[PDB]
Amino acid sequence: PIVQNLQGQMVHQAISPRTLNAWVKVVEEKAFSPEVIPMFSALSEGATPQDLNTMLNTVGGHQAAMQMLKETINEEAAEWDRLHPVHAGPIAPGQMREPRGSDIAGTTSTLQEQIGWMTHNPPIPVGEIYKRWIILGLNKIVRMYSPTSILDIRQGPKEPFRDYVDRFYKTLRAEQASQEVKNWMTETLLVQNANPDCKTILKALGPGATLEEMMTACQG
Amino acid sequence: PIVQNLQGQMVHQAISPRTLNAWVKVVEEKAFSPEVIPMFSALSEGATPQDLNTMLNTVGGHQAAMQMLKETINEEAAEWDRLHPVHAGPIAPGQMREPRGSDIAGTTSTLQEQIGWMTHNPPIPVGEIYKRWIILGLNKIVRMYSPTSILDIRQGPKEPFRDYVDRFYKTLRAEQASQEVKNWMTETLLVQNANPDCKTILKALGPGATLEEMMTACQG
Amino acid sequence: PIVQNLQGQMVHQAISPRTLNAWVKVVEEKAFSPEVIPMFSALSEGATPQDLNTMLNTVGGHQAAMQMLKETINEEAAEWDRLHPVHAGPIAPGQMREPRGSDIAGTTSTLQEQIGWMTHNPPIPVGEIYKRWIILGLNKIVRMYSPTSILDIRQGPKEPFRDYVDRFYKTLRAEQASQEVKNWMTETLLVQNANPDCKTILKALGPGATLEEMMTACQG
Amino acid sequence: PIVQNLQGQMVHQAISPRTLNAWVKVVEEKAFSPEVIPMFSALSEGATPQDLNTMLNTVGGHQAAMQMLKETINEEAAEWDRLHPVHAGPIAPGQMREPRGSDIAGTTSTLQEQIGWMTHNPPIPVGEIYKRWIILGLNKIVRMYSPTSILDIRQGPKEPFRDYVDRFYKTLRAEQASQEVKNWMTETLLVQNANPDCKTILKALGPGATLEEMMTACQG
Amino acid sequence: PIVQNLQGQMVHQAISPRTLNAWVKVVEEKAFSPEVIPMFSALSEGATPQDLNTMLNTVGGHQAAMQMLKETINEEAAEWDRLHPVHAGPIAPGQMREPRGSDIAGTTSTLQEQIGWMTHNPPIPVGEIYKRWIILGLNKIVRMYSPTSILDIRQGPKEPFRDYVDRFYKTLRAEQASQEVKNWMTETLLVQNANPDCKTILKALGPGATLEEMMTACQG
Ligand SMILES: O=P(O)(O)O[C@H]1[C@H](OP(=O)(O)O)[C@@H](OP(=O)(O)O)[C@H](OP(=O)(O)O)[C@@H](OP(=O)(O)O)[C@H]1OP(=O)(O)O
Repeated sequence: PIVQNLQGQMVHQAISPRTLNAWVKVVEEKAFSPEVIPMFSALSEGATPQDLNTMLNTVGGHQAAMQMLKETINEEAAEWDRLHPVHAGPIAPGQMREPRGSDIAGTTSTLQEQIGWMTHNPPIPVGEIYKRWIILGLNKIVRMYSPTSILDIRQGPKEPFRDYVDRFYKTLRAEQASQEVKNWMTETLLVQNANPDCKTILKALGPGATLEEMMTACQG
Repeated sequence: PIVQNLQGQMVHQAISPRTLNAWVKVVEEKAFSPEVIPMFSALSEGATPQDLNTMLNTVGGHQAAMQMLKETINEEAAEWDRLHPVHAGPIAPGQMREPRGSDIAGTTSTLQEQIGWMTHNPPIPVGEIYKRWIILGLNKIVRMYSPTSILDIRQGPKEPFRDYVDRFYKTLRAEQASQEVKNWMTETLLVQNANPDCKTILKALGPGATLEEMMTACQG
Repeated sequence: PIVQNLQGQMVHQAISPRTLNAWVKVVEEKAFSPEVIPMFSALSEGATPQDLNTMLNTVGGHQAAMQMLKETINEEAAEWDRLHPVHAGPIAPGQMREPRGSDIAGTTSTLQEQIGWMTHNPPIPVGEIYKRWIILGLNKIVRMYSPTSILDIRQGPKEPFRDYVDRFYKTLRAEQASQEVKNWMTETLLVQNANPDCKTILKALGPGATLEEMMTACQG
Repeated sequence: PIVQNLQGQMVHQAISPRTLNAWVKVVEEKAFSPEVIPMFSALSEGATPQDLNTMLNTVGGHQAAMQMLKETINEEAAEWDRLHPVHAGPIAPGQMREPRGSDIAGTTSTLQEQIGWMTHNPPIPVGEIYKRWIILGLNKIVRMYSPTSILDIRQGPKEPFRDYVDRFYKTLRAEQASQEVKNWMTETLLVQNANPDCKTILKALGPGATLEEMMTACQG
Repeated sequence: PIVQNLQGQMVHQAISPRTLNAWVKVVEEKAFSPEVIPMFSALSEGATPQDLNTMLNTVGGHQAAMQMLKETINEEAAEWDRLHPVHAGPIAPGQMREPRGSDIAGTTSTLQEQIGWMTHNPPIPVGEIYKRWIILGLNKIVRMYSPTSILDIRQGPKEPFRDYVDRFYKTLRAEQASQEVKNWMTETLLVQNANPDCKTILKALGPGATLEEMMTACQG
């Protein structure tokens, strides 16, 4: 990827085989859990769009998600084209023209054009826009592979509350909603879907008590 | 992460995938035990807060611990905001203001801000403050993860004292207290809760005896 | 670890994850035995006391030996303080006084003090003294961890002498004693604790000889 | 003890019979409580070692503790001799040496020598050192006569908590541990060995509050 | 305490043995009566903080009261330190730094320093502040030691009015509340909790009857 040289300037480089192999194996091995979203951003920082496409195309199977993300990328490119008018006219060398809906995805842009965009002043974070589009695609993939919603989790009659709250938060991180709704649901559902002793302890503690005191007092 | 270059200035470096994989596997597989706390400082030396956040959020399972750590990070950010008042006025030329509560967590600051802060003169160890906050969170989560205290541990009559003193030290190191309190515990409770035969042998030997003669006294 | 640049100065560096991972794995899978003593000395060359204590604290399990070595380190630090002249008062500019008992253990002294001491003129081998203290602690630990003594081993009627002498030397190597008594005992009872047929064969060979002849005759 | 006189001169006061009678009666009434430590320091403040030794000799009964404190006073005299340079022979005019352990014990030093030491510039508070030795002796004696420890205090189901905490604080005051350890034990042991009803009341209230809030809720 | 000295500054004098004997006997006789509040002030007229500490440490029994008074002293000292300006930097002669929590408690300040504070210009009433703090502590401890509320006192048919009014007023003198609600209670409950005959007599007389008038009316 784009790696800074030893006490020098930024230079282009290819993706190391180890990183892409680790990415593809960790993607294919277990599942499309939400934890792939951070790890992806831990392996595709400062990378040109064509290398993103190369890393994307190496997935074994799960082509329905690939079609989903391709369609979302196409529609986002169309939205970008319609919102931002095309700047026509002569274009000076070194600072190329505005990228189009196909140039951002890198399907028509070449390596030299991407390097020029990266080194262009003012900076062009087209790779970052493609990365955030991939992030949205991964979010909707997690939505596709979500086993169930949050509105049906109920703690077992004798199940310890530790696993209950752990799986509740595991499902919560995969939910797609606003932050305020997430705060409201984590304040309400936790006390409304607990065992009688734990919920009586909760109501004795009253509102405004964080989960720390809740699950240190409900112990036993 | 952040590593100084040989015969050159410090330069930003991408995160090694092997380090992240080793961290996540060692966190997920063994336990939430104290020995992982030093290992963290081995794998987090000289890193931006974004690197620490990425390392933290890549763990699978145990999301209650992650929520607790996030809440403690938020409260420590509030503490930093209250101890250090928000300085208004224009930004000094080439001297960005001190990071805010949301800036140390990295949720509202771009990587360039931390890159500038690390190399700024005088240096700003905001990443070290975030690392210490994470260390405090790890300490409290490993405290709550300990299922048993040290005041109720008892030795069975039908097993050697080896594993009993082993688990006594496990519980002793899993609790956070003053060094003098730990010395008092390891001076009193190591002999006040042993098997009766070993207790009488050690009473005959008298106080002020090292652990080696204690274990070699009543072998078998 | 801190390393010297070729024809240059001495620059501090972090411990590579490979070394720590290998050390913890070999500690886990190769429960304390004499051959682990050299291994540590092969993985601690040019390492600061902070690195030594970090790799020491990463161990999992068998914390009784860890407390024993911590106590021996404390008592050796006290001996160093009481023997080596402790200087106080004014300190010459550009120089710092020798590390104290708490400084050699690394509990109080900061990493910068260790870096300055290592690069000082003349250099201070505080790290090597701490390493040799750890070596003595490991020696007494492996002495403690001896499954049995050395004068009680015998040879079964259906047991070939090969694994007999193998376990004999394995137990003998775990003995902390002078070399002369080791040679004296390895020349007399090694036959007295064997099977009668090869015993009488060796006795007919003559009192004392090179062990290659004594094993070739005992073959079959 | 020597008492300063207003608008006059520093004059030694003969030991009045009132103080001796009060001390002997307060010794004979209980003879075993931490209260001897303050009261003694109120009855012998600013007194020469001769007066301290006379008051020690006047009290009778329980000669085992008296012999123990006398032999420890002898060992303190020996350590005082050995820690400080033993002065001998002629002394410089207008100056006097630090009295030895035998001299400070009140056996080989007459009253006029004590008065001269007190009136010297700088003053020599040998009486204060002897008083501190006596205080340490009383502390270790009441340690030797403590009938019960602090980890075995169990409150009966019908036993009121007021007398329980009273005797608990009695034993804690009888304890000569560190101040921080005393704070830790007052924070933990008071609730670790409490009745289940008040234990649950305190758990609902929230650990970390004043003991007055504990007692106001543990009533009944 | 501090005795008046002519043609010179006042010099502190030790507490007389008879005064402390009277103090301890009046403590041991009742230990919870409100009449100890004046008796304490009559003995501590201008007493140094060291005398107050010694006389507070000479009371035997009910160590919970000592713990509560010590903790209230600590919190009041912290409040005094935080509210009163913290003197820092160059402390010129003629004044002194603010006594801290331990300094105002006399455990980290020599007696000569306290004497100089008492005779300072302007004088520092450290002893008076400690006296009022321990007076508040005594008030709250005697509130604790009062086991009966004021709304349940009733004059029984076989109970004479004299005993009823005497115990009512004696408990009122140990009650801590507003003066207006005190007046309301002493004008309502005294006629609401009497025998019916002189209840009707007092109702016929009307509110505003003195103790002598009501006691003569209820005679018979
Ligand atoms: O990090 P180091 O201890 O210096 O070892 C590195 C590391 O290999 P390992 O992670 O297996 O130790 C490199 O891999 P990356 O960290 O860059 O992913 C590898 O680079 P290659 O993957 O390109 O082989 C490099 O080898 P080289 O110096 O030949 O580039 C090798 O150094 P050593 O070969 O000296 O152990």
